[PDB]
Amino acid sequence: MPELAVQKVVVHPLVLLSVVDHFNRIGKVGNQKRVVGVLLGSWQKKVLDVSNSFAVPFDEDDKDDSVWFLDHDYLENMYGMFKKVNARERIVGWYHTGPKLHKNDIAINELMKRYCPNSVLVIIDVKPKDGLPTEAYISVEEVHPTSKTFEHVTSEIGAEEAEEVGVEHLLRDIKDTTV
Amino acid sequence: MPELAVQKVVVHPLVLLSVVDHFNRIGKVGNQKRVVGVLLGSWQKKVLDVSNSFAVPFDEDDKDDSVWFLDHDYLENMYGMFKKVNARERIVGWYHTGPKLHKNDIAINELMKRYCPNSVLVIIDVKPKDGLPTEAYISVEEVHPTSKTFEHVTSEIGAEEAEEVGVEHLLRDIKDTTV
Repeated sequence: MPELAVQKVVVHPLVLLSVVDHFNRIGKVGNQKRVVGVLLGSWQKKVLDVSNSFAVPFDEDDKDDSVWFLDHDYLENMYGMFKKVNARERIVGWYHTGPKLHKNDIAINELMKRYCPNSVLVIIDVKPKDGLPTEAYISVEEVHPTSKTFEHVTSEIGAEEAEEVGVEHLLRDIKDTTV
Repeated sequence: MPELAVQKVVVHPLVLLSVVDHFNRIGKVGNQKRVVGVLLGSWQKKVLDVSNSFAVPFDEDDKDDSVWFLDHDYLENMYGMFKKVNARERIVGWYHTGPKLHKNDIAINELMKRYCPNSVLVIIDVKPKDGLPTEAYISVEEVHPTSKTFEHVTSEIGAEEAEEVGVEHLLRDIKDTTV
């Protein structure tokens, strides 16, 4: 029985910023709920490089979250859109804003595995005063009625140097207000 | 004859980061050319708040840039996609990575004005060691065979405080490598 296909997840700053920003922006218009999205990137050495992301319409019943939907058409359409403009990136997994694993995450991940068999879920912490921004997981089968569970994958916010200096330069740029 | 509809453009950090990141990422796979995209946001007080953006497929002939195309279907489709997930944002204009105005920018802007009559163009400086990240423009008519020209609009990287602390927190998070 083979080890994980992914042993580390590097989430690029833009992804974190995107996800946190999107989450806070929907929060201002009354978002009551976690955000779910797709992660795009590339794999090198059992290391997953998460370079991009996009939120997807997602609903889940707040009484029984076995009732949940993601439009895979939306995700495929968005991904196709992205492919037209972006440097080669692949669906490498998905994200949600957590804060923790939800019961239906295994099922969501099973839908995501349609697009990436070694789908990694990253919970992205969007709480301002939290953490360790990312927590990565890969679904793992536990044989007994065989069961699926998330196994933690080492994950970090990571950036190539030129990319971090771009972020550093970003922060030096900023003026307040705002609305 | 009335003054500009927009007198200041606040570009949010995520937009700059997105645009610079996208540009550098396509650069690594041999992008030879400026990136063009759409800006989304909202207007308050002749102040345009640019909160989001997306690149669009764009081609322009390098001999005669009167030959250029943007798929407005792509832009409408992407915008509709975004509307499904995002807090209310509108097409408020467009961007390109410059470094300077191109001859066909007035024409591009005319296409963008289909979506936003008071379209603002923002040239986003993606050069690492440059600047003043943004330069905003609004097309203005000069009556004589009446002519269109870009007028500079005050523009800044701007963030609400909570949003800047999120960026500050981003930079404190980052690890090197990278690839």
